[PDB]
Amino acid sequence: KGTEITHAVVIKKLNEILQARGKKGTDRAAQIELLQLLVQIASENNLGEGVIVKIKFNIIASLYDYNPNLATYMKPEMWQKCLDCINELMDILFANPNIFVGENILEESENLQNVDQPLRVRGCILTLVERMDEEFTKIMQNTDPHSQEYVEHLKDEAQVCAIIERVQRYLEEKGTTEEICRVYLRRILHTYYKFDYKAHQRQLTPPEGSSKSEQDQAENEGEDSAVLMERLCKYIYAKDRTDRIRTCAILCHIYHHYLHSRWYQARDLMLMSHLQDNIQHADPPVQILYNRTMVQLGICAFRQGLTKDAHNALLDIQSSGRAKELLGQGLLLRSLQERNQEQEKVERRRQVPFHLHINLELLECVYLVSAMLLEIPYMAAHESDARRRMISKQFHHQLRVGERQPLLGPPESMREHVVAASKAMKMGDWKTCHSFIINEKMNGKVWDLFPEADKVRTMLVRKIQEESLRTYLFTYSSVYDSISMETLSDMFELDLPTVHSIISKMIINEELMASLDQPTQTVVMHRTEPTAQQNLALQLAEKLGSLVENNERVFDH
Amino acid sequence: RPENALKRANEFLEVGKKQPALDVLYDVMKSKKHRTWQKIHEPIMLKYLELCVDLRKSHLAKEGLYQYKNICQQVNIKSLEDVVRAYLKLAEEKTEAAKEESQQMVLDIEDLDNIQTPESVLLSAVSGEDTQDRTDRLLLTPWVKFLWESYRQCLDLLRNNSRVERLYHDIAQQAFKFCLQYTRKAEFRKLCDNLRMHLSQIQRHHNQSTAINLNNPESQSMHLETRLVQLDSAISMELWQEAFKAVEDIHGLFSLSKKPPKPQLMANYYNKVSTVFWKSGNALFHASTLHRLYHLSREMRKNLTQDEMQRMSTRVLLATLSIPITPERTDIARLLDMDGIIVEKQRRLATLLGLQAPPTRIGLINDMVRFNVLQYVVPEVKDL
Repeated sequence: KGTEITHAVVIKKLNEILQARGKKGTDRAAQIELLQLLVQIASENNLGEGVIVKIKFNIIASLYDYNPNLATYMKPEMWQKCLDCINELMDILFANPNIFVGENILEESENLQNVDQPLRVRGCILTLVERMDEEFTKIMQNTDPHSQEYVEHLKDEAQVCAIIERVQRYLEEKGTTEEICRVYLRRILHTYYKFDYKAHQRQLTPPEGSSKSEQDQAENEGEDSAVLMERLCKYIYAKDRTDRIRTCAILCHIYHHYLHSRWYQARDLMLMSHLQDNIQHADPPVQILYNRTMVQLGICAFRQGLTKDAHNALLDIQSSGRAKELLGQGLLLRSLQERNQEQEKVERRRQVPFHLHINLELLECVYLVSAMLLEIPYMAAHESDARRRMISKQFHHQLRVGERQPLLGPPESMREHVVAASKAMKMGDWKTCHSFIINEKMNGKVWDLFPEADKVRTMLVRKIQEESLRTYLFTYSSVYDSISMETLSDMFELDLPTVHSIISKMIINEELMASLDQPTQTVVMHRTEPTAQQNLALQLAEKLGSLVENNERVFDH
Repeated sequence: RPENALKRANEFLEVGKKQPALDVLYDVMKSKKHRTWQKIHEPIMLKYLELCVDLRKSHLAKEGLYQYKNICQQVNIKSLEDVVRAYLKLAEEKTEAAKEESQQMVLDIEDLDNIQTPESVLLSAVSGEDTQDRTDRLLLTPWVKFLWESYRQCLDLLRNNSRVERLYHDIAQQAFKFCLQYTRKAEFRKLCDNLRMHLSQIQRHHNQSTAINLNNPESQSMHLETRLVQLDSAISMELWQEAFKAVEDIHGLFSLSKKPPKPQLMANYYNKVSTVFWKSGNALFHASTLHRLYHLSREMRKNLTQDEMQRMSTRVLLATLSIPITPERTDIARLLDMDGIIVEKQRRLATLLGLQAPPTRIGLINDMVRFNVLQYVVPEVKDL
């Protein structure tokens, strides 16, 4: 039922299976049965063992061949059988070290160097794992975002990553030099969506109490092996000219440096790299990587409390209405342009797995809170008669669609919270402003996401204390003759260095005519008035008469 | 002929999961089998088939579309009975959902976090939430039926009493369960599209008028559903936008048909819910609604007699203390982008409410003092 004779018949049937496979209607399931039975009947060391390896190599290829005959992406039962078969093939390869390769020590019957090229055969083994790498990505792209299946199939990623570690420990310098460009990318695939907690566990668990130990100091060093390789690979890529991979890798390194290292290194590397010219010419996947890293840079800037840097780092994204399409969540009518469906079938098969998502609704909150903190003091200073720098289409426009609602009282929605926070910030009660931002983001499951939650809350608390004091001084400088600085310290719940720092910068960089005494803790100003404000508004209006009068002359001539 | 009843007997006894798939194909075929007009045998024969079809749950829309035209042969009892089925069609789907909704949580308690914690942390970090398939797939199927019956009311037309009597109260009574469980966003759309259907029905006049009070159970349902959703949780703007358009129609209809005392009393009760919501969201709308509430309730006391002296005393003291409390405008960006557009909507919404322009702080105190309800105010509050 095989054929009950040695060696040469099995080699003929492997050729028969390869020849049959390239014919269109062929019984691929029966070929898989026959390949399994050809493994079962083998008995001789070197030859039968190497025939099992040469067959097992083709079992993975046949399983990849079989599934597109009737759906989908690879069936999960077939994929788990590939996962088992790849591990057993790796265990046989780890046991073997080049038995059956020949390498002119034994030739009857050996040879992976003939029919042909032993390094090519050794390199093809990674390209078999790559078909499991493909199908796993396809499953986690097309399974539902909120299914229990999605949670379950996330468990298999550790099993895939463990196989990549088995493969990286089976090279072999001559395979390493050429596969390194793809292996660097595979290392990036298992790194470029990593979260805080693992970096926090290794860097913050007391070293006196922690691991002391032989297994632990394989595995811990194992985890930061990826960032050890990353630092080597940057230098190794100065040999290579695959600049789509170089541009993609640098964007991932900026993501890695921002999230798991320190926010200076991400800014240093981005300001070194200059990839603007590259992203135009480096295709949609690299452009999607640029968007992934750009979101992460703004989130990390927000996690260090820098509102300008956070606002500027999301500017490209938040001046674009097309962010929903970038994550594959586009509809075929939602302005008037979004066609045709036939092209969109390619695009939805490239963008994007749910476990690789970023939340846009959170991104809008980060951008709007960052902008709100900057622009509410800016409008308050200007329209209390320092009016000289208005920017047409900034935070005022995003506020405007919720500002003009005469029916808007309690919020349920994310945008309604921002309008409520803006209403609180315009009034200026800082404890009320904290309460609306903090409570409703615990209630909405949005504080929970980062172990830096209290650090970010503390930074936002201090920015609200500083800019509430700033709006308080801008509004009440309309009546204040003089101000004591003890009352400002206690009432805004701040230290005297912070209060002296806030007031001095406000006087110094809007260039206010206010006499500050730091030794006697007292501000004297006398800037009043109701009529003076109308006079400044009229003088601005008259200045825009002279500016237009002289613009008409420069059109004329 | 009797051969329909023999098949309907056989299919029901034979069963096993392959055969109901064949029954679904056969029921779609049976749905036009015999061009007759309902008298004795056909209602008896059809209703037993319809009961099997509801149990099979065959295709959702098609059975409905056939029922949409089968009921038109004057079969009044069969329409009412199908509305009684309509609660059962959805109710045991909420119990079936509840069986899974409870079952999954028992397993969640029985399993062990400490061997699922990496995935739990990743599921939180990716924000996929506390989600499970079995309740979701069960939740979608009654919602299709729920919409199909509201669409059916807009196509039943004319008399539609079985739907007017039961189906609106049952839709509201079911809607509360759906809103509490999850589907508030679907409920928000359902209220908006039901209002479009209601206004469209009023605009038909196809053997229908205000003299049989057809508008009143539909408006009563829409008021009860919007009022509960507004209290429990929803976005502020849209519930008010649809509710104000419904109030404009009802104010028209009440003025045309003459002012009806019990629906105006219900409108007074709805206006008390409105005053509390307006104290949270807009003091000017509270002042006009509360003044309207005290005016309308004063007229109801004159028209209908109300001896609830203690409750009237607490309600007058609540009115006098609550009414003048209107702060000033702190919305600086709104002032720059022109407050007058917000004022335009506030004036038109106040005219729609029926009390002209929003009342100003001193005048609102002054005319409330001139009203003889000041005499009735409680001593401690009066001397306050």
